Amino acid sequence: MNIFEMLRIDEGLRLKIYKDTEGYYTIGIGHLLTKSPSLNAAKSELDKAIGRNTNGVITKDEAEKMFNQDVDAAVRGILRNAKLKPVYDSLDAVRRAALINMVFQMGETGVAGFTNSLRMLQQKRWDEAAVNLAKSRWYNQTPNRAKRVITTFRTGTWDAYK
Ligand SMILES: [Cl-]
Ligand SMILES: [Cl-]
Repeated sequence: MNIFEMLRIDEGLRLKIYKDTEGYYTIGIGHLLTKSPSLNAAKSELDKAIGRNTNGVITKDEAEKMFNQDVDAAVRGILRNAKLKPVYDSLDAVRRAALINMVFQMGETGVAGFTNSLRMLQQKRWDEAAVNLAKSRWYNQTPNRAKRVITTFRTGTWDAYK
């Protein structure tokens, strides 16, 4: 299992614009297009992302390609963030993937906001962190996924995704 697979499981794959769980326009593999209510705006950002007139629909290859950039961007965002970097550096390979997932779903900023959990992860207090991470809107709104990510930090294994 790896980061790609993991996220592919949490996000799914859709080749037509759709609304995510927060109601925002997305496409592909969790690729957010815009927070705006406007479908045109969405279609517009999509074309600009893809580099052609898509009329709201893309191919598998195109999705995958965006997915790859988005993963890369997430890592890169982590490495550039003063609060994240150190946590990430302290972690083993599996758990890193867990931090990437959260950043891909919520943004670097959102994540950097879980101060207390981060500290805990840095200290390798698995159970404690898992409990703190659950007291969050994130967990309340997308509980199944949050559960998968949290178990992963808790156990250091891929069991939640097997
Ligand atoms: Cl883009
Ligand atoms: Cl969920």
